[PDB]
Amino acid sequence: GVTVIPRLLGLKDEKKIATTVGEARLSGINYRHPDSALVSYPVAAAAPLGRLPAGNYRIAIVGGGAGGIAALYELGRLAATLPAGSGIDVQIYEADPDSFLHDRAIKVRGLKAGRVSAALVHNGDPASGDTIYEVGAMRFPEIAGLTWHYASAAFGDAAPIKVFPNPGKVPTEFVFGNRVDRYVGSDPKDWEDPDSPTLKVLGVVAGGLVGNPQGENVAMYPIANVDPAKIAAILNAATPPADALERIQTKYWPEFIAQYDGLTLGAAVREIVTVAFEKGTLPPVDGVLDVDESISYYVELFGRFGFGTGGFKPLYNISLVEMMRLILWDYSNEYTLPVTENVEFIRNLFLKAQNVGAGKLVVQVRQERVANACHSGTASARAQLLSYDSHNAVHSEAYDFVILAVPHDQLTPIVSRSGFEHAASQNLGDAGLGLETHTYNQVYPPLLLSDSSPAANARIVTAIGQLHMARSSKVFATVKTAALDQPWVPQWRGEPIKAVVSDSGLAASYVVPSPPEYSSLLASYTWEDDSTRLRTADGMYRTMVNRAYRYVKYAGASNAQPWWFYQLLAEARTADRFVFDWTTNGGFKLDMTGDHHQSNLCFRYHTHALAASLDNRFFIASDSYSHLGGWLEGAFMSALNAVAGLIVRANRGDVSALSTEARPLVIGLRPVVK
Amino acid sequence: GVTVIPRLLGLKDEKKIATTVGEARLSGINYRHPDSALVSYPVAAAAPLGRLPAGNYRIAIVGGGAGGIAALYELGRLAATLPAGSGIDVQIYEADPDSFLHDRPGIKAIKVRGLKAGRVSAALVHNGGDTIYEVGAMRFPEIAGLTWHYASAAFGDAAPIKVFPNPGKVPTEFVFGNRVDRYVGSDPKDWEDPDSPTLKVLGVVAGGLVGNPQGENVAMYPIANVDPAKIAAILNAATPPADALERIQTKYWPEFIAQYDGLTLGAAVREIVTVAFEKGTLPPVDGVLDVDESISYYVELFGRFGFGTGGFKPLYNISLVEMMRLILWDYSNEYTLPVTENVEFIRNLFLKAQNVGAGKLVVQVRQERVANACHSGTASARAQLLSYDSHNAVHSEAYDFVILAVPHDQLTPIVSRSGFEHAASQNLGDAGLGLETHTYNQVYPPLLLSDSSPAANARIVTAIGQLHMARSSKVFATVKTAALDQPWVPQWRGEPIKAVVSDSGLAASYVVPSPEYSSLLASYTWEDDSTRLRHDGMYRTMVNRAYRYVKYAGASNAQPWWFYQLLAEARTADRFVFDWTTNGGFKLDMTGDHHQSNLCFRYHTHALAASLDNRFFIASDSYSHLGGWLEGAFMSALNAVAGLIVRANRGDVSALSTEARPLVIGLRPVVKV
Ligand SMILES: Cc1cc2nc3c(=O)[nH]c(=O)nc-3n(C[C@H](O)[C@H](O)[C@H](O)COP(=O)(O)OP(=O)(O)OC[C@H]3O[C@@H](n4cnc5c(N)ncnc54)[C@H](O)[C@@H]3O)c2cc1C
Ligand SMILES: Cc1cc2nc3c(=O)[nH]c(=O)nc-3n(C[C@H](O)[C@H](O)[C@H](O)COP(=O)(O)OP(=O)(O)OC[C@H]3O[C@@H](n4cnc5c(N)ncnc54)[C@H](O)[C@@H]3O)c2cc1C
Repeated sequence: GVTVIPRLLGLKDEKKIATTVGEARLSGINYRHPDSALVSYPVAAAAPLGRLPAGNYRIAIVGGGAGGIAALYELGRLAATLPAGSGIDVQIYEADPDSFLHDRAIKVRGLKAGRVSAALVHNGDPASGDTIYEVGAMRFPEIAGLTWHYASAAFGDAAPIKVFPNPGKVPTEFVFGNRVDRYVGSDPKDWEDPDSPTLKVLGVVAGGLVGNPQGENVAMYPIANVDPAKIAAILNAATPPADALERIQTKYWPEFIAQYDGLTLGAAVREIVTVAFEKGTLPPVDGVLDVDESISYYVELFGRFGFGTGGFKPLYNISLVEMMRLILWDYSNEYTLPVTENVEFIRNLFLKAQNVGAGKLVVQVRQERVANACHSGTASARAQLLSYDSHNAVHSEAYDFVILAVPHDQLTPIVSRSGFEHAASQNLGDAGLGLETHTYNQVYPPLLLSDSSPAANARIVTAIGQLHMARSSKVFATVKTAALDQPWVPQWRGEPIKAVVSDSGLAASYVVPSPPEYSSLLASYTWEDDSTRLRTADGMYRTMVNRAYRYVKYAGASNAQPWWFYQLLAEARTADRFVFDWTTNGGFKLDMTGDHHQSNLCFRYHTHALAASLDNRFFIASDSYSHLGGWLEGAFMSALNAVAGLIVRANRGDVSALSTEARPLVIGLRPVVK
Repeated sequence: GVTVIPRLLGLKDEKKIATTVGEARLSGINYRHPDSALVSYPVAAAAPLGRLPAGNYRIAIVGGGAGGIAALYELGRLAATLPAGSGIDVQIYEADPDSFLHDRPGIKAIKVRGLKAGRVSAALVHNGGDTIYEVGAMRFPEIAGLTWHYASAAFGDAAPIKVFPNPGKVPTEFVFGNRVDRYVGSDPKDWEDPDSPTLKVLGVVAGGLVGNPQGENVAMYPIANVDPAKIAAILNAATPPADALERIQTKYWPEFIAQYDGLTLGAAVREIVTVAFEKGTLPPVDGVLDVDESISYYVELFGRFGFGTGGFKPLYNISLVEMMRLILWDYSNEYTLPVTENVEFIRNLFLKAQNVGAGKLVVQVRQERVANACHSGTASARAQLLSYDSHNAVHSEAYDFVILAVPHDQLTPIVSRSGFEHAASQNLGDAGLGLETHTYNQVYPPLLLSDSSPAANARIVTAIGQLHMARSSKVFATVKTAALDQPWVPQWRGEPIKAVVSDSGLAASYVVPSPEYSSLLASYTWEDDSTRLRHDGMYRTMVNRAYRYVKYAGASNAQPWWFYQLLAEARTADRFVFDWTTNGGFKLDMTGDHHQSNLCFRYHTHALAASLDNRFFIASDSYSHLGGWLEGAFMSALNAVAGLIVRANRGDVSALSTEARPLVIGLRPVVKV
């Protein structure tokens, strides 16, 4: 997802760096997000979420990504508490033929858990395996409590982790227009030019967006009349005051949303810069630029710099609300897991789910694509799924409960083609693909919010269908580690520059750890519009290298030469150059202005379980239905919601079936039903 | 581009429909855009833009799209005014092997389909001799004065034109969530349900964005404290007070930008709906939805409906300023040209350019890709272009002036890789592709705004590189025309329904004018709508989205949508997917983008600074305030040639015609003079 570190500190000499799963798990155990400010999800997840009545349940999970697998794990924790004679049967549907779930020696590489997967690229060298480049989930914030919670389930607290060397955490070169900086962190003493305008605009914009944890409030967009930095401290507290979290949940965060959800991040940056320029805090850029040109230069300069770990420019259209969520979720470091491939995290969680079930959870995998979900009739197994196998044969199955653990663009066709009210019958399936249909009687929509309002039912489906997928592309290569020591590679702070943030088209480029003779280079990580500007792997790689072929003037040398980084990219080994272009080939929800109302409806959907007679058997579980798209943390939160709702539904609306700690997952939100 | 028709009228019985090029040309001849409010570009273009000193000029145009070819035409008009012994030689670079420029334009009998003029082209689909589907420009607003001006040059005023049957102008089915409507236009008498909430939100949002031209002001975002409709009438007037135009240009429009360029269209819609809902001007959706769900339902309902010609939802991130430009450029109809393929417009303009040159313009075409531009050396011709031919051989050539007629993502590598100040020597070219470079000495950037401020030079380059390209995809099929008269195709206002606007994934679908067979634009999607189906085969995915149960008001049992069968029945051999992601975009400004696009729009004013001696101009819809319309490409071309004239006269604006002068001096200059 989007790395947002307001007050960037260099890694060198930074203290309190976590070295195990357990150490990271502790850092975010208390953090509560502002849309769910009554509950720490890691605390909710510390014990089984609640209790089910005695019975033999049949549940489906559609999707084997982080969402579906965390939901499975929570169902295992529940299963274990059932009495003798009782248990849960789960059918997990996963259409992806390369899913870890369908893997039947040596460990098979390159398996997927949805958007957690690595590309396996031939390198030539027979003494090594294939080169591995992670194309989805890569690194995990210290504050990601629920993620580290599940990592402990998967690997144990003792398992070692390594720090991720982001841009700005290590010596970095930044290039925007005519401006060049070399830097680490945000202390002027660690900038090659301590008087840099980049450092000046960083201070102004971080000050205006985040403000200060102590003393006077200096931020432009307060929450509860104070700086966001002060609110973040409350949300992260082990033991905040009576009613403080309630008031954030019901008053002050909704008031911030009401005021600022129609304001983009780029618009907010410009408002801050304009005030600082008028105040004289930001000086004219030089003796030539007019007022608007100066302000615009600073806005764009900030745009490419961000907070120092890569630019926010391509994210300028996101709502200030969405940016503010990330600002509140404050951290200094991200870490990698002790795995060869990150799919191992989700696979280990799947295996652990079965373990914690204590024999009361039985799982069966189906290599089938779900085409339709609906309710049929009013009896006990009223949740229907219509699916197709690898031979395109149709299958229909009925369940007590279903968790739809697929992101929004994949969920749409499953939930939107059965209308919005009761129907005497429907012939469902993929008729346009020429596939067999199946007739269902007394059909109700799957995402059933009302027995009397088709508009209510339409709202959830139309909301899902209009969420925004943020897109990104990555270009990977492998370079001799010694290349970083060529005489033409500059050094800063006693180290070769290994990270580059630039307006060249590459956006962000850096050496990535090996979870050595060779080093992995993320030659380009581009977001949104930056991912389509340049529109054989080596051929495509050369087009990117050609963008780096630019003359760069440095304050040192009187004659500009081709950028050194061009020469570094050209040192990349030829065999294992790899382009992950989303438009030829990974997207996650990131909210635009006005999108809160759609994403938050999804977030709260599981509260339908409070309405007993509605008897809706479908829950949703994905980072698409969270307020942290682009992070496993969001997928995991949504799965925790889904299973908390399922428990309440199983108990006919009785919230006392949830644990004391889990209860606010449902009752701490505005319900979606009367 | 984006069709924006606030007060949509059905085509049936509509009066004042233009029937020739000339009639359309006269309709939009006076309109002035708010960022150039002192000048009607068609009026400026009525005569040659100015005069050049005697000489034999060597000019390059990079790009043979609408921008480059309009620029060529204006250079022809200029050339004809030169004295005996004087002239203009133009080298036109066009890298596209499928360009009309490389297929013997005006020296061909067989009539080859599928040739391109940049983002104007049609796909040729073999059907069993072929089927043509426009994938770029094909319909022109009545108010597009400069477009119709050049259509006149290309075809004559007498050339016939045909009205384009947009969704909403003809009987249309609309589906959003649980809501279905069958309608034509905005008059509730032509709606199947005149009490539709869609009609209610239409009125409220069109009211709040556009307001009322005569009488009481009802808009939420005023310009000069009045409704935008009132400002539109001033900008379109034949002879409004000069001082009124000046105050729009210098005060009222800039103040609108200062206030609202940080507000997206979607945000503005929600503000309007929230106020109306709170006041009770919008009624309850039903007895169940709470206040925020109701407001949200209405915002999203409006999002899918737009003003009646397709949804604005996928454009909700655009700046309100950008939307407002389209609201001010008010019209009721768009028209098609008397062509088989729209490339014929640009080809005809190219041939006319040579004609109007009166023999004083000579034009040569290079099938070469330009990789770099710069100023270098000490000769009179200091504008350098570095290019590669089809054998990847490097070529360098110097010119007196250059017009860079390519959109912003294509311009970036040409202007951004040589730094931002004087350099002693540089090896320019595509070194990363393994191609040969060429050494230039005493090098200055091509887009030279300052001899002392690298920041000023960086601003124009960085601005170009951060413009937003709006994306779209189209899926076309051919159906038997008689299918449309069958019982299973619904009728409204005496006509089969031939247009559908929906949240199905297809977004907008309609019959397009080409008979036994009809062309169906099965799906036209913008921005996020163009990627929702990402996860003849692709055509089937779309038919599958249309396989959805639709409940209509009444006693009828819900059945699969009728439109499924129309799409299912399309001839197989003719289905065509034009998916931008596997296969043209245009500039559409986000919030804050004005400061970047307007710098590009004003760039040609550098010609006012005599000593600067910058020989490069830019010409594309990317450097206009009407991205996605030929009107914008043409406006930028007019800017480029006006600036070129001023530069060729060492800053002397009196070399421009009286009517063209404001093209340069009506804008805030980009240089100190
Ligand atoms: C490029 C990018 C960068 C990222 N960076 C980070 C990061 O820094 N840190 C971090 O923690 N996370 C990161 N992530 C975010 C993380 O990858 C996601 O939050 C998470 O993997 C999403 O899990 P999910 O269960 O919501 O959905 P998915 O991973 O999309 O899983 C959905 C599954 O359902 C299956 N499926 C879909 N439709 C059907 C159907 N109709 N029938 C049955 N099966 C179906 C799919 O095949 C898939 O396996 C990144 C992801 C991407 C896109
Ligand atoms: C999908 C879509 C819908 C549209 N709808 C309409 C409409 O409704 N009505 C209307 O009026 N207009 C419409 N247009 C808008 C119209 O197409 C454009 O405004 C116009 O065609 C753009 O012209 P241009 O000269 O700016 O650029 P382009 O058409 O992009 O031309 C640039 C030319 O330069 C060439 N070139 C690029 N790089 C180089 C290089 N380095 N070396 C040399 N040659 C190079 C290209 O090959 C190209 O031929 C539509 C376009 C598209 C995208």
